[PDB]
Amino acid sequence: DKDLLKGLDQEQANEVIAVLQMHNIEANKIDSGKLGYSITVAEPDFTAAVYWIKTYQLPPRPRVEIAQMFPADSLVSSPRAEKARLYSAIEQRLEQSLQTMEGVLSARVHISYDIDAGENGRPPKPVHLSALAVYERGSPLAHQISDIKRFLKNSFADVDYDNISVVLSERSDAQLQAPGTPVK
Amino acid sequence: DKDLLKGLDQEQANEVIAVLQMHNIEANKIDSGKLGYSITVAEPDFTAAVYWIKTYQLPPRPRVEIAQMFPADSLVSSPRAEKARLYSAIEQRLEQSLQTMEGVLSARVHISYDIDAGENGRPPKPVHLSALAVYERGSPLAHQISDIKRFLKNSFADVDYDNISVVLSERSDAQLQAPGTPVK
Amino acid sequence: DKDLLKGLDQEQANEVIAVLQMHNIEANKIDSGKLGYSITVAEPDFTAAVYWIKTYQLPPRPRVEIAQMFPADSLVSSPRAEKARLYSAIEQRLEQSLQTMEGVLSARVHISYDIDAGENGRPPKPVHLSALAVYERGSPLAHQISDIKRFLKNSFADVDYDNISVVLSERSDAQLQAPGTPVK
Amino acid sequence: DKDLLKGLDQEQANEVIAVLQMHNIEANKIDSGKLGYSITVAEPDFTAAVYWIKTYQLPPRPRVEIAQMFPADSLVSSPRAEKARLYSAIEQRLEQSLQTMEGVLSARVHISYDIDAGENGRPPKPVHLSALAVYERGSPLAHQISDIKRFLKNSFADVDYDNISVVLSERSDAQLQAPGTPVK
Amino acid sequence: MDDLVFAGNKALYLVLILSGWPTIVATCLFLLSGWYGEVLLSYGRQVIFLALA
Amino acid sequence: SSLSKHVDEGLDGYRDYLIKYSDRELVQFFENAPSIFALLPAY
Amino acid sequence: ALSEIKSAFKIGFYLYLPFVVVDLVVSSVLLALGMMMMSPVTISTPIKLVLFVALDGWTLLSKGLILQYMDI
Repeated sequence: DKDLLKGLDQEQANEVIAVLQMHNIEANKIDSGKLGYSITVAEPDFTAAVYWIKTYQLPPRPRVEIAQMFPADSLVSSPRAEKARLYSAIEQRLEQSLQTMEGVLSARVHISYDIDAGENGRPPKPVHLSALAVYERGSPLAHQISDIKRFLKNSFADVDYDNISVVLSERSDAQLQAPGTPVK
Repeated sequence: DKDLLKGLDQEQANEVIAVLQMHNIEANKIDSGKLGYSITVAEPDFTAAVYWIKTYQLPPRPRVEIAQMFPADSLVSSPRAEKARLYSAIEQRLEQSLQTMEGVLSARVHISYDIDAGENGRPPKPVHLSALAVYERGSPLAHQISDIKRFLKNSFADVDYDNISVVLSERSDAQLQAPGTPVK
Repeated sequence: DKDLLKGLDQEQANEVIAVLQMHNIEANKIDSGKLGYSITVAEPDFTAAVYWIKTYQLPPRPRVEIAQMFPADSLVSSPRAEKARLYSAIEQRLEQSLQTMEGVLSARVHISYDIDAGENGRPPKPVHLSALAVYERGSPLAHQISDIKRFLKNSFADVDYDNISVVLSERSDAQLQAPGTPVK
Repeated sequence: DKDLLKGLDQEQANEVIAVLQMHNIEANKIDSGKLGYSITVAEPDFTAAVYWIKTYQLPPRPRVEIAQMFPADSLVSSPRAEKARLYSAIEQRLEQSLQTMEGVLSARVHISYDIDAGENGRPPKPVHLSALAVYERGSPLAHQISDIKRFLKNSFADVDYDNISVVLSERSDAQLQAPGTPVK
Repeated sequence: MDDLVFAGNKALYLVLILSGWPTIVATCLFLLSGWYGEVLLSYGRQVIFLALA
Repeated sequence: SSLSKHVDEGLDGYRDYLIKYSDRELVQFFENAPSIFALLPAY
Repeated sequence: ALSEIKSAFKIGFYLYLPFVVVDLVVSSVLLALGMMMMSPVTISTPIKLVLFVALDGWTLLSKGLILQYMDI
């Protein structure tokens, strides 16, 4: 049993296993206590499993947010850091509210940020939004683009109907069968 | 006998089971003391369960509120942070008041945040609202959108009926039968 | 077993093995505890292995981001140094949202940096984005440049469709078989 | 067995061996623990290997970056020392993104620096770029000027297509066979 | 007058933090030289945004 | 403005003096909202 | 003129507040050492006007009072 990765997190190992089982190679997950997890594969599947590690860029990085750069425990916070910490929690709350719709499995929402808001004498510009979604299959995903636009329009001060762009898609084919051990 | 997730919370582990039992695979909620819960699945049901973990993005993240970025435990607070802490408590009180209607199982409300127009000589813009809901089936959900807009209209300063958008849907089919153990 | 590289880490050794196995030579990853990993090749394959190390510039440097040059623990934070972390977390988040499309394996997004637009008397310039991507084999990669050009457009203040540049490509041929031992 | 270099680095000894092995002389890499590696060569090959040390200026100096002349741990940071640390990380991120294209092995980008426009009332000027690349052979390296020029043209605020200079070339012939021991 | 109250209590908050931190420390000056100019320059950067706007 | 067109060339020696020691982020700022009245509050 | 003297005393008090903190962070460290007889006005005055030039408030007040009336 050759060793691919070690020292992973918990949700970093369920992504590598779910990627490797899509390509007919079977991996074993081994806990090592405080030192994390580890993933081992068989011997003839080694030179084919390092290729999908390099291709899919595994292990996954932690997902980044705008509110992580400006920590709340600073002694003094600028008016730029308070509006960036506002808009990052708004797009984090609108993303979790999009997953409770009828058919949506996952979603992601982006807002335009204002950076030079108070440093100019100019008033701020209009607000633009964008969204992505993944739907359960068997759904007419062309008519379901008019509900996310209606939901996202009057969740802000004044956005137009052409300043919102929704790009959504159905999910991939299901993997339900076992890979299979390599007989030699 | 093979484990998927460990070190979970209570509401996390109570949702991974409710997702796995929808897709004809069963799991076990094994307690571990103060180390949190853990979920194990059978060996023929391990390959499909990692696929639905990756697809549904499990375990669920804790829900984010806008009052968490501007905490009340701080000693000195800006007027921008007091305004963003006020609107995030009206946003939760209207959500808890929507669940007491006749038929609603869950609901979510979003308020348009405006903090930077209150300081300048420009007047603040009209405030916008948007809500989602999930109704019990058998209900005529075309006529029940007119009292959600009636309840939400004059609960604020000055809104119109065009600045409120309600997107609601009936609940899914009931899951009442047991999944079944993999026979061998 | 002539060593050629040692003291690497987990993500660098999985790149050097994935490069050398593409050119019909096999390597051996040896753990050494706290001293990292080590890579050994055979004596007939040593001359070619040094040539592909020099050609592909292995081992890889860690990837750089703009937010590392302006750390948060620098307690004197200029307004020049707050927009560089706000840009550097947006370009780190747009490329994490580009990978969740239908067929994308990897992506990279660059934004034009303007930082001194707040201190001079001039209005700020437009925003210029640029993106690379890698798709699956068998995809109509000509019609999928309008979904990235539509998703990227209204995610900022005001960009045009001739200010976005998308250079995307398909992946290489897969490497699945074993290199084979040098028989002597 | 006459040594010619000692105390070298890991990446320095791999650059000395790959130069000597190209010119039909073989070298031995000997580890010494804390005092680095050391390269020894045979007695009939000592006259040639000294000539290629003098010609190729070996051992290689470590590669310099502009962000090293202005360290971030200093208490006083000028606007010049912040604009130079910004461009010295955009210059590294662009050459790290050029290597993920379809056919590039190495790359090097040069951004034009502007310093003395910020302190005085002089306006800034147009920014110039310059590039170098090494492509895999068998590729049409004349048609790939427009892909690098299109990717670089939209990563800054105002560049022209005649302000970008790309000079690229194909790689050398591969060195796959062994040097051979000098018999007497 | 809320921006008169917030700015009038951030000054007393910074006197307790800054002037009272080497009280509990001394009960080394180069590491405390770079900390004070960051906070005073940022508090003065904030009070003009609350003043002229 | 006929014999007032004699003095605007007479103050050119003071006008080349009021550009060398004043910043041109304040010179144009009191204009777009080089003049002789638009450079003294900036110098 | 009454509302203008009121706004001028409000902006003028705003500027007053940072320096007050600058004063006691000199007298705190001087009482932390054995310099209780040494007057703090010879050490507080150097760091009162480098906070004003690094912030370069001569351009910040002059641009802000124009931007309260005019427009570009």
